[PDB]
Amino acid sequence: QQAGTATAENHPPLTWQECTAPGSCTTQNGAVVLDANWRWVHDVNGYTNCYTGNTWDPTYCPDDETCAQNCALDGADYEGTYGVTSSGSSLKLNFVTGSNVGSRLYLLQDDSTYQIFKLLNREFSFDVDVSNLPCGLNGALYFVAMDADGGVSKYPNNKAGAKYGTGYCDSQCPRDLKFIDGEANVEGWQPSSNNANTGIGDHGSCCAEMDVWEANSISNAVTPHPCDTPGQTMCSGDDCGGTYSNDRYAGTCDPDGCDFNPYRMGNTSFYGPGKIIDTTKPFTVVTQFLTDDGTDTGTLSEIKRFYIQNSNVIPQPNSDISGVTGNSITTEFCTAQKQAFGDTDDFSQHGGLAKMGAAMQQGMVLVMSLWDDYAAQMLWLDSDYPTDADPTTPGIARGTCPTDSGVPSDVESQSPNSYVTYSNIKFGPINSTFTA
Ligand SMILES: *[C@@H]1O[C@H](CO)[C@@H](O[C@@H]2O[C@H](CO)[C@@H](O[C@@H]3O[C@H](CO)[C@@H](O)[C@H](O[C@H]4O[C@H](CO)[C@@H](O)[C@H](O)[C@@H]4O)[C@@H]3O)[C@H](O)[C@H]2NC(C)=O)[C@H](O)[C@H]1NC(C)=O
Ligand SMILES: OC[C@H]1O[C@@H](O[C@H]2[C@H](O)[C@@H](O)[C@H](O[C@H]3[C@H](O)[C@@H](O)[C@H](O[C@H]4[C@H](O)[C@@H](O)[C@H](O)O[C@@H]4CO)O[C@@H]3CO)O[C@@H]2CO)[C@H](O)[C@@H](O)[C@@H]1O
Ligand SMILES: OC[C@H]1O[C@@H](O[C@H]2[C@H](O)[C@@H](O)[C@H](O)O[C@@H]2CO)[C@H](O)[C@@H](O)[C@@H]1O
Ligand SMILES: *[C@@H]1O[C@H](CO)[C@@H](O)[C@H](O)[C@H]1NC(C)=O
Repeated sequence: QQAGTATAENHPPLTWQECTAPGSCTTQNGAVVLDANWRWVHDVNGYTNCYTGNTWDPTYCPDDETCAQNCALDGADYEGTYGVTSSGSSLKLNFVTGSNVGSRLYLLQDDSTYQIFKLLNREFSFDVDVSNLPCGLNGALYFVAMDADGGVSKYPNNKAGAKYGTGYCDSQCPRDLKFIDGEANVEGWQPSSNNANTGIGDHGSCCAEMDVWEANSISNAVTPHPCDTPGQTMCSGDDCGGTYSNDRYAGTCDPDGCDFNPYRMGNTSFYGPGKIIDTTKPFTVVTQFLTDDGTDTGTLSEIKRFYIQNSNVIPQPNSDISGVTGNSITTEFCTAQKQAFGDTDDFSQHGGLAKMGAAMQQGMVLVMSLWDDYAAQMLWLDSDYPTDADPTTPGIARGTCPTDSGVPSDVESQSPNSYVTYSNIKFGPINSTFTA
């Protein structure tokens, strides 16, 4: 894709902190950029549509390569069009703004380069307000093994780059992306039946994904997802697997992950409105990526979680599922959880924590997003899922929401002023971001 010129692009600023020891942090002057898929795709010369609703123009985009040459990703009016604002260390993502639904943003090191985090033997903390996230919405904060430059050095027909939010990948090998690896996704494009703005193409973009935070006011989950190749790679067709393919398990990434949602793990009183972590008020989320030998070059061995609210430091609750022990993600926990829930162990098939850790070693990009779910209504996060199962069977119940909740047309109509706000990001050695 070309770099658009119809609407100017300016990246909202966002500060964050690097800590060297508890109480000893310094400020980084970051910025964020909107993902390419949200942008108008304009023909470079006449400023007309290359993509309208969910179909491509056949003159500008007769094939994938020609389309990338003829078409540009426009700049973004962050607040007015996308409902994205920032102030200091805080980033607020609104749900519905006009016809736009949510957003996906990446943290930048500079105007052409995503910030790379090396998570092994490190800790990441942030504050969040999920109080205005009802059933069916997901405010996600997570890491993916994207290329720092958004693909530009590998793919000459990507002239837009990280400056315009190119290069996304995740463990679903997403096929909804309009541009992957310097090519449009027009050959094989199939418009969505249920989303006026989207479709699925032949190309998908795979990479490992560390889902630090997927949450609303009802439930949250923390979930690593390994891939056979840790970093960004193209897939084609149904061999992509993931949520956009016929068989989610047909590809090279684990679409399910090894998840810890305290409600799903048998403690319904821990997280939610008025609960031990009270989602009606902001709180801090700390996540630690421990290695087997406690050094930077060890193998990822354990992912730990603490919350802080009203200055009280509260560890993740223990699993209360028979057969599944502890409050952290480890190989033993993941093996046991899949067995207890009767879920396929795709996590192990794609290399588990060893492959997750290999991705971490390559470096990962911070993503902040707000979305609703045109495949499964977020029921996997906050309801009983699958919806035909007995909700008393271990693994089925994930939150309080009814199984008819989360339909996009319902939540977009009923909760347009919902939002998520992320703030006070801190990153450093273990124990450096909070009072351990
Ligand atoms: C859902 O998860 C939450 C969070 O883990 C869990 O709440 C915890 O419950 C335990 C047990 O009631 C609490 O621990 C007790 O807390 C009191 C007050 O701080 C202490 O006095 C107790 O100390 C005695 O027992 C300890 C062993 O447990 C001994 O080591 C100690 O020497 C004392 O004899 C004990 O620590 C804990 O504080 C809460 N945590 C929070 C944040 O509320 C809850 O029980 C889970 N729910 C279900 C249904 O499983
Ligand atoms: O097409 C130009 C048009 O764009 C409008 O914005 C649309 C995009 O067109 C559309 O591709 C985008 O689709 C979203 C989808 O709604 C989300 O459900 C999905 O969410 C992701 C999430 O971001 C990740 O964090 C999570 O891990 O996975 C889920 C599921 O994939 O993301 C896709 C994009 O990849 O939706 C946009 C918003 O409505 C603009 O509104 C308009 O101005 C433009 O003209
Ligand atoms: O595809 C929806 C959703 O699935 C999540 O994995 C589920 C899985 O689909 C289900 O079979 C299993 O029982 O539970 C896991 C964990 O909820 C995956 O983690 C999500 O990313 C994906 O969005
Ligand atoms: C972090 O602090 C915890 C709690 O005091 C302690 O158990 C742990 O050893 C600390 N980790 C390191 C690497 O110092």
